[PDB]
Amino acid sequence: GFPEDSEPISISHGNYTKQYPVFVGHHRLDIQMIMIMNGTLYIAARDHIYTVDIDTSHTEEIYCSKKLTWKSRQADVDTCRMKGKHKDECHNFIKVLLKKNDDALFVCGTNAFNPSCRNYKMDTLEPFGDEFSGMARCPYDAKHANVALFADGKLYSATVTDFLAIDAVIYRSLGESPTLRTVKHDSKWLKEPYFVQAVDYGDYIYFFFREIAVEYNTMGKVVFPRVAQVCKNDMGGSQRVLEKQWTSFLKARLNCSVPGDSHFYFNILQAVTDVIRINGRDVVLATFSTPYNSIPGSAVCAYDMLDIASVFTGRFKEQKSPDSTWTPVPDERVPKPRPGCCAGSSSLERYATSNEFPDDTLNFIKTHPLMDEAVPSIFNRPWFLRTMVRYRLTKIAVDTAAGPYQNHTVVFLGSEKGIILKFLARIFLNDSLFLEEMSVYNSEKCSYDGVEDKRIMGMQLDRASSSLYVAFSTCVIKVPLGRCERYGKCKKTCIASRDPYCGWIKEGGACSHLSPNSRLTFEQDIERGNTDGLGD
Amino acid sequence: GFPEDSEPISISHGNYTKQYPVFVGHRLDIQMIMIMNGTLYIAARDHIYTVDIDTSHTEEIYCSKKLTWKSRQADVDTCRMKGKHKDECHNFIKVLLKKNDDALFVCGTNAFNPSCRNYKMDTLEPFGDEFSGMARCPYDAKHANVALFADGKLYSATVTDFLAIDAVIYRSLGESPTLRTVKHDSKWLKEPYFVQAVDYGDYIYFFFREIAVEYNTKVVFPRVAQVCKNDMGGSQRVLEKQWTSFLKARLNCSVPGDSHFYFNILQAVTDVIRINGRDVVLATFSTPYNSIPGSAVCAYDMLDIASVFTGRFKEQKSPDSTWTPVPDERVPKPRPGCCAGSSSLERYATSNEFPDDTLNFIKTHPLMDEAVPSIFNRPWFLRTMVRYRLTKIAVDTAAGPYQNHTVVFLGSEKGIILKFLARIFLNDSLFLEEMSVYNSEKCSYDGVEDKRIMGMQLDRASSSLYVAFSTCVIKVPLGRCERYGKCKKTCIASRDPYCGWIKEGGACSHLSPNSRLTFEQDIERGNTDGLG
Amino acid sequence: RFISLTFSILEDINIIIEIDLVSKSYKILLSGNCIKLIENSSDIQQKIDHIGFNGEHQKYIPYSYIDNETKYNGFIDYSKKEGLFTAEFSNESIIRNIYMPDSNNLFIYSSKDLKDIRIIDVKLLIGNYFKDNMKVSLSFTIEDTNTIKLNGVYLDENGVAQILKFMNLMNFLESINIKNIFYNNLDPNIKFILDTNFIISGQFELICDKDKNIQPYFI
Ligand SMILES: *[C@@H]1O[C@H](CO)[C@@H](O[C@@H]2O[C@H](CO)[C@@H](O)[C@H](O)[C@H]2NC(C)=O)[C@H](O)[C@H]1NC(C)=O
Ligand SMILES: *[C@@H]1O[C@H](CO)[C@@H](O[C@@H]2O[C@H](CO)[C@@H](O)[C@H](O)[C@H]2NC(C)=O)[C@H](O)[C@H]1NC(C)=O
Ligand SMILES: *[C@@H]1O[C@H](CO)[C@@H](O[C@@H]2O[C@H](CO)[C@@H](O)[C@H](O)[C@H]2NC(C)=O)[C@H](O)[C@H]1NC(C)=O
Ligand SMILES: *[C@@H]1O[C@H](CO)[C@@H](O)[C@H](O)[C@H]1NC(C)=O
Ligand SMILES: *[C@@H]1O[C@H](CO)[C@@H](O)[C@H](O)[C@H]1NC(C)=O
Ligand SMILES: *[C@@H]1O[C@H](CO)[C@@H](O)[C@H](O)[C@H]1NC(C)=O
Ligand SMILES: *[C@@H]1O[C@H](CO)[C@@H](O)[C@H](O)[C@H]1NC(C)=O
Repeated sequence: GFPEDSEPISISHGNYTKQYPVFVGHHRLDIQMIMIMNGTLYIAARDHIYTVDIDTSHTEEIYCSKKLTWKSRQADVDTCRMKGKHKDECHNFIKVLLKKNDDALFVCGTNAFNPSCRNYKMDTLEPFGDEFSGMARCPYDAKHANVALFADGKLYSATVTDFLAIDAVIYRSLGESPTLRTVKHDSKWLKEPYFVQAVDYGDYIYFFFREIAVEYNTMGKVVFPRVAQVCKNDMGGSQRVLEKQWTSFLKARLNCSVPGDSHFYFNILQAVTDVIRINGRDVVLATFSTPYNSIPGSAVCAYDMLDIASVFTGRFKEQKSPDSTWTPVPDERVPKPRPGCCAGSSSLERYATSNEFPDDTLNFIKTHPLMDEAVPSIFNRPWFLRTMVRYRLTKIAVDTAAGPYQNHTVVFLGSEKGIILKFLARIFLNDSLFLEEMSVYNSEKCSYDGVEDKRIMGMQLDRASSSLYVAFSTCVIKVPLGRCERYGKCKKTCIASRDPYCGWIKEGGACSHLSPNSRLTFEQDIERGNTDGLGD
Repeated sequence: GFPEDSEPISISHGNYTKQYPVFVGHRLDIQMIMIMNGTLYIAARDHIYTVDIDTSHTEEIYCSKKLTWKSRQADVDTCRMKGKHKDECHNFIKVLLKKNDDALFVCGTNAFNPSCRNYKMDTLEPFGDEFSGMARCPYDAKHANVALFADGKLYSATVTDFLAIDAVIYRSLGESPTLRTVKHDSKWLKEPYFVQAVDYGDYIYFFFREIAVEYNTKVVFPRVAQVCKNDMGGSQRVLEKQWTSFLKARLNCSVPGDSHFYFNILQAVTDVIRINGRDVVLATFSTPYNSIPGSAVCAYDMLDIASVFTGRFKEQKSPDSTWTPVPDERVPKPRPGCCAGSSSLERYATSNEFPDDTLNFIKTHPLMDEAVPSIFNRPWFLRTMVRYRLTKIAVDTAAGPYQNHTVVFLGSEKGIILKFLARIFLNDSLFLEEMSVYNSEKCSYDGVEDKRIMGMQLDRASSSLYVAFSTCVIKVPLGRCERYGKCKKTCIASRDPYCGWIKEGGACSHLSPNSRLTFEQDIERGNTDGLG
Repeated sequence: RFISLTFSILEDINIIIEIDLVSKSYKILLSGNCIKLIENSSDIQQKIDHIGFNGEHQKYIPYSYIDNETKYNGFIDYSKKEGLFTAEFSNESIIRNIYMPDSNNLFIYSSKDLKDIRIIDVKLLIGNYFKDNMKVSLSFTIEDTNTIKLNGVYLDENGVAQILKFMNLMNFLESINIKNIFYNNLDPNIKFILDTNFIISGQFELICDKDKNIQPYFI
């Protein structure tokens, strides 16, 4: 049978979460994303980007620290409306925000369907130079999803190049290196992809996205989750083949399924966390969901970076004849430099840079970008499952150092309806424990002109302040990680909750947030919560 | 966007549904029930009970006539030796059909030794000698089979070998030759699970699900297959003693969206029923056992079911390749699947004589390209927020005092009954009532509970629905008029055609087929006027 | 000389009547912000009908508003119930046709190299764009969302000798990147067609026949 959805140990409704601090304004914001650098919290929004000092103050209302202003020129707001887009869509929506170095800031905005980037100082939030072009680095439409990541001084981005958003591409520039892009109008590389996240690991950059499956074309248009690697030291192909194109781009399907007689695959990838160490294994967690025109369901799978790096060393898959089953290419026919290994690595020392790759290998990787095997998840089964709810899990944040002794693993999940799910992943079959479920949306302070958009735009965990910042389209909420205050004087509940961030203190006499290095003696039962002899 | 599950207008918990009569005649292990000539028959282990439907007022119900047929010690010993469980080795009746107006036809497993015997209707005695029942009755009571008499001919679908590997569709008796599907192989049947057969016009249709041959990457798709009633087999060289009209087509029960989501596991199919002028059969579909639990009810017009088999066939242009439609120019002149003696077929006297090329074509291209489209191309009913899967389905095309209401009843694997008002001009369905009927008190045995519904038979003469469980048979009256009792508000809110408010007595009560008293019921909407 | 009797239908909307004593046949012109007059299309059409606009005495309604670093000019065709608006920006030009009823966007084109687009039988657009030091001007008229009628290409600064003498039909267009400058919104693909009477003039005048080869016309 199918695993049943576990019951939340505790439930927190909007009635209780109506007291958490909310950013709001101090008009709409159209918040796009949130990231944390040191103690500063950056809120990327329409025509603006705010900063919040996390280490300062706890007032009921969050007040902005510094406010950067970047409005599109009138000469550009008009040239966007003339094209056909709505007035509401012809503004400067910040869709790229990365740290360039120790003091610079790299910010790109849609700028009324005309992407343009600009460098900013971190200490004074002021422009640092002229606006260079934003093509292939920032999307045109604020509704689209885009990825950007700085690695070894270079900028890796993935978005659409054209006004109509038809030519999606992965791009690289600004790294004192030549620019590279995927083959234009080549469905074998990317077929209407939807980029989600990119991570830096070892000598490769991994892009996680979903796209129309090329091998599963018998049924029709089906969306499959993919992971794609690109070497960090790639410098393009030769003058004749794959010039200004990737020479190490390979992709493989993500396997997030419940193994049985007939496996059930979750295909719609929603979010992917960065590389996080967990039980001595570099691992990334990813949330997958069922298609929009199917029964609602969501699953969280974890993937070991070693398994990811190992799936790109396997055999490739091809179509021997058009409209036929895909078969794994035998190794005896692959030329022997391995397609996808970075120049100057083991057994490839004879090739200085990618420019010296033989023509035949460039052609092979141009016509065979898809790997045969699928990336196996940890334990070959999803870590978490929800199938009896109407909402769809999207964002995911993980705390690999949660608890008093910093040896737990707590994963936070967002949803398209504003509900936060929290479960204690264990690291050797993992029993798992769905700790709590909570509605964080605050209609009193987030609704604008009687409109309710609950889609979570981002989640950022702040271990220093024991808080989790959840950003909505019109507001940002500071949700405490522990929520110990709700339990209060009910020791029976404080122990039965089995919450790592909480505990019981006889000195104070109440349930309260537990500091990582709190000399006060705490009582908790994370292993097994026995309420016998206490309550109610 | 996906359609949300409608809310049940009325819910009856298990606590309330204990007054309803319960029949327990030891472990019964019922196989199926069926109503005939106003009399309910109970097919179960080594015993056939006949509850008297006429005594509806009687709260208690006792088997008037008990049929006894126990396996011989030799057969029981053989079953035990071969390795089957001592409990499984018993005479499980799995086929009960009406041969004629004065005869009864019964087949039982007979402890893994299929055998059939004719019984008299009135006296209920062994009217005739028995005979081997191989390929007519399954070996394991857990397995499902179909049997359907038509024009004195017995069409059956089951497994022939003890290992349950050789699934076959069969036809015996009636002074006609024996016909069967190609032994073993996968061209015609690849591990099928038979559900129901219906008789319509001159084509017998079998509903089942089987391993999809189109999906190389193992998925089970629902199929409907037709056979010619007057089929006489192939020539002496090709298809000798085999079917010459076996064609099958995919059933399309999906919610139109960006990407179609198909309900693949067919659960039950009702007999042919005249609804809204059109001849239609209703079928229940569920998601696979290793998928998110969900169920759907789709309806199929017999006209569309006939039309799909007149389209293009399926074929593999090359081995290990996608399936493509057979070109229309390459079909033999006598269209495979058409029965001899019909239109444009005067030349061929009977199915016995055909051109060998047609026979080879229909033996190598049994699957039709197009799929059977459902009425309105969308399921009539959907449940996606529960753990159980809808199984059995009963339909009443003569509901209400005006006999123009169509009420559909749906069973579940957990003993919960679903009732919705199917409206046929397309409109949203109306969930009328959901209720759990399993009477744990009278049905549980040795603290063991099996809520799996084995069958549902609607009886218009007593306005009741008999729901059979493995350990008991529960007589569920249609709806729950007695529940509401005297109050009229809730009765007008439930909008159940089977319940009405009497004007003379001033109390809500169940309706009758013909009554002089006036009726009060607002079908379109209930405003709860005069709320108490 | 010319008296421009004006008035205001709505906020920031003005009508410029062009009356000349010699002609004795007043004209009507539009003047306002293009963006505002491209959304209230239904409202403006009603007012025009209400002010007793001559049904067939005027064939085209001229519009030409002047704004900083911009040149919004166009003409609405009352007979076809359509409209053409042209916007010349500091770095790119926009040519858009919106159907007057229901404000339906038939097809919107744009180019980054066209500048100072002027409006002229049937009125047709002209524009000049120089890829290199040499200046090349081409005349065109887009009929359908996927088809462009580019009849004439005026060359200047000895362009004929610079390039035409070298090659001496579609290959020449591809070489000069005519397709690249034309960016078609609402459709990825684009097709080019030539009018039967199309001629290229730079003094040398040439006009290709049905065949790909291009013969000359006058010299
Ligand atoms: C996704 O991962 C599952 C993990 O179970 C794979 O299921 C295995 O499939 C292989 C061959 O298909 C079998 O030999 C194993 O027995 C299966 N596992 C179990 C537990 O039964 C599944 O094939 C993978 N899907 C892919 C690679 O597309
Ligand atoms: C995290 O580490 C602490 C100690 O640093 C663990 O607490 C001890 O766990 C062991 C079991 O391995 C018990 O025998 C001790 O009594 C515990 N000491 C206490 C509670 O003071 C804790 O279990 C670890 N958490 C994990 C592994 O999840
Ligand atoms: C099952 O039925 C659905 C709906 O009847 C089919 O969806 C249609 O697909 C065709 C092209 O494949 C479209 O032109 C129609 O517009 C679709 N219908 C709707 C309502 O959108 C589906 O193709 C069918 N599948 C099979 C295998 O027969
Ligand atoms: C939350 O407040 C609303 C206010 O209308 C109330 O209806 C609801 O019952 C409350 N939920 C609780 C107290 O759990
Ligand atoms: C944090 O701040 C210090 C000083 O303000 C700075 O040196 C350091 O680089 C900052 N952290 C990061 C990751 O840049
Ligand atoms: C149905 O039953 C009644 C009485 O039991 C009997 O008289 C009648 O003949 C039966 N019908 C048929 C068709 O035999
Ligand atoms: C059945 O017929 C009666 C006769 O008047 C009518 O009132 C009723 O609406 C009909 N039922 C339906 C479902 O239309």
